[PDB]
Amino acid sequence: VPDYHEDIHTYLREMEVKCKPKVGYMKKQPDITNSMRAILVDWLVEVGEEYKLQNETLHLAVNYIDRFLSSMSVLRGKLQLVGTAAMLLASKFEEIYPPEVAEFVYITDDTYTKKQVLRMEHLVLKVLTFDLAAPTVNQFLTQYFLHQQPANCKVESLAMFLGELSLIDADPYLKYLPSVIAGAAFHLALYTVTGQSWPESLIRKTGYTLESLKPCLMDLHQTYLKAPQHAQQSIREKYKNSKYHGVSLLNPPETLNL
Amino acid sequence: PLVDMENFQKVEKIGVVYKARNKLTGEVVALKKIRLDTETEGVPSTAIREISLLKELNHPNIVKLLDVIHTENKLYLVFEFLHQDLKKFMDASALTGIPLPLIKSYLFQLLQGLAFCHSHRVLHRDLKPQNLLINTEGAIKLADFGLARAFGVPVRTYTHEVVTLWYRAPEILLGCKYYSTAVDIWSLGCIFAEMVTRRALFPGDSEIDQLFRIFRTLGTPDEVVWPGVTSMPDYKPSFPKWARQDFSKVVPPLDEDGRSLLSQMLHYDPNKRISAKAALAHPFFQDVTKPVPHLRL
Ligand SMILES: Cn1nc(C(=O)O)c2c1-c1nc(Nc3ccccc3)ncc1CC2
Repeated sequence: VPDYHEDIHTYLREMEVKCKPKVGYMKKQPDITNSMRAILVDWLVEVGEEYKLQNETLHLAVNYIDRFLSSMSVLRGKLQLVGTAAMLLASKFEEIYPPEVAEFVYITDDTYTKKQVLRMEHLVLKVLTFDLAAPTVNQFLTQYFLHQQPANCKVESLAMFLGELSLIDADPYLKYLPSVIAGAAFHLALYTVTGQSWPESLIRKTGYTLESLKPCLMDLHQTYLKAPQHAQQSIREKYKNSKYHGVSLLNPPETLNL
Repeated sequence: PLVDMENFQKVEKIGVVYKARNKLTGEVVALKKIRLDTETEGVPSTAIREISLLKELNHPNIVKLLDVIHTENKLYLVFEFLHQDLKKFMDASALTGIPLPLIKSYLFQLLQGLAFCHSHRVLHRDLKPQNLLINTEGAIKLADFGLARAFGVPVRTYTHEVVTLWYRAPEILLGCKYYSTAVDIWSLGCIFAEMVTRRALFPGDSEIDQLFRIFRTLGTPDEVVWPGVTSMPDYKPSFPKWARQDFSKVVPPLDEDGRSLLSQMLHYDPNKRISAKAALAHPFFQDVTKPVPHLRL
């Protein structure tokens, strides 16, 4: 466990409060809706599996999208253009080897031009004012994972899975901070795999108590329970892979006994 | 955006980077021009990373990004202007040497810039003398973040995006999976020594040559010195077993404290390699001051 570890957590907490999108932006959108967003994000997950992109990439794109939508009206037919540019930008930021523009135009199935996509990359950069280094649920999970005394790979996969699920549903998750969704995802996974609970070390590190996490935890548990019934399924499919130890097939606890 | 560009007078190329003046305020700046139509793949990944990370780092020892101008064909980064880079300065100092007090001042400041980077989860990854900028007041600053990476999530090692060979850390050469903040400390250590001796510490001709030059000076690492070395991808059990050179012979002009700090910056196991944060606490900097360079400008 590194020693800039603590400085960095503190900094990420500082930052996650600034990169924050408007929680109610969606009812101010004339033409798009949570459902449409869910479809878009689930699609991005697919794209990520196709191009073997990192989870951090996916998380960053969703951030960019939610922030762009907090201040720009977008029409149904353009929503995917925004998501594509967002995915491309997140790839450039995070990936070692970002797919080329062409590949991104390919997966929109020639709905859009190389020109449109690059023009939208520009617009998103303007709107987001080049601030692409956003804190993610992914990042905080990574921090939290070091305080995992018995380090357990199923716990990590399941937490990754739960955190990724929260990307899909703007309601309720748009109203929690990444550090908090992370805390819920870590505990819920840890509780499901090993029956252990949100550890003392992390309470000290984060200042979050199981009590403070409860409201989000309740939501995340609900999402976890309903996951097989959800209209968007790409994440569950992804987390059936051996790479994730098939954790999306694990049965969620019936009660959190909080 | 085109109005903003009209406000700049180009003075001269310094790097492409131009020294430039603000016609309205008189401010002197460095413009880094980036042509976009030379690739047709959008804003480059280096630019994305440099801008986003750099504008997050305000520190006296990190080059200040003043502005970004993004037209349709051109992208400009506007930086504060400094007078020269350390590589040129070291060149100019060949006959005389750089005064130990100035070397200390510089290493001290560099560690402060680097410490600030790392505590904001940025790896520089390309620390070498020409990427370090100095002014007439005796300040020195980290610059060129084209290869810089945020490591909120661990950063994977990439074959093509690597620091130039002479300052490349042994973990990287032996083929480690991830970068850590330690690769930056290594490069600094290398630069520290070079300022002291007037020669590059490890001027390798190739990856394997670079590695051996390090082994010849610091000894060939083993499981005791560095648990895991023998397991690393590009480690060969058929490496020659060199012994660790006496350090006072490697950096003769350095006192005990200086030898101490340098050897901790060059420790083989990246887990044990000293941090910028901790290096700053070292008794070596007990008496640090801020000399001004003789810049032959
Ligand atoms: C050259 N260069 N490359 C980059 C970059 O980001 O690649 C940068 C600079 C630079 N050089 C100088 N001053 C200077 C003056 C004379 C000689 C050398 C340097 N001052 C500011 C900058 C900002 C970033």
